[PDB]
Amino acid sequence: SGTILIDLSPDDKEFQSVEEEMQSTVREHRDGGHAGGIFNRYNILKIQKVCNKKLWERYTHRRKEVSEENHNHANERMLFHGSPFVNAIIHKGFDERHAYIGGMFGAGIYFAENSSKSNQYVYGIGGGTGCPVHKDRSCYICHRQLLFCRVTLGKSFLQFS
Amino acid sequence: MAHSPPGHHSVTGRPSVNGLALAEYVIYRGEQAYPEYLITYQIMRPE
Ligand SMILES: CC(C)(C)c1ccc(-c2nc3c(NC(=O)[C@@H](O)CO)cccc3c(=O)[nH]2)cc1
Ligand SMILES: [Zn+2]
Repeated sequence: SGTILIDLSPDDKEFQSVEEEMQSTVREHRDGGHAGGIFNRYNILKIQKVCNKKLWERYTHRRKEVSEENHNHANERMLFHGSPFVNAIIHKGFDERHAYIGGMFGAGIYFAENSSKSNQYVYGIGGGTGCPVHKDRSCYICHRQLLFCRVTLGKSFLQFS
Repeated sequence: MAHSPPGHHSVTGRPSVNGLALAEYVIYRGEQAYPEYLITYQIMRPE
């Protein structure tokens, strides 16, 4: 695949800033916890850096195209993405298989500023049937994974909702 | 996979109702995101 995962130490400034963004963007959800569980905070177990030369160069090439179409402004953000396909994403990169055809804003790939919003999709649409072991959308035992991603928004269409 | 609105590169979903909710975003080219950090975690039961 070409991907390697570098485990970060909890003492690393880069671990601590990523943990902080994870924890500070939790919110309550209108479903009372139905899809993603009931919680105000996480226990962070590991943070790994994803390194893949081809995928990085594919990203920066598109970033430059977007930037030149938008007064030299990629409008780059760091956002969360939860999906049952995280393991494929990190090795193969994002593509149309990771888009939600039936999503509110069209057949695209969805990202969130609230880490707790992405947590609702770790086990699939609406939390699916919850964790594989216990079939529990609010499982406090089983380990979950999210991605913290670098995303190019360019000129973004504003949708009020 | 669909197209961006003409002349745009993404969509911002603005939480017009929920006071505390932050924005959500959609892209239509997978080359517009790179997965930088893989975070392993548990949610925690409130006390
Ligand atoms: C189908 C498939 C590939 C398993 C899949 C489907 C959805 C997701 C996802 N959605 C998200 C989302 N979606 C919405 O607001 C829409 O659902 C509104 O219609 C909003 C914010 C974040 C996410 C997120 O982090 N992930 C991931 C994978
Ligand atoms: Zn479980």
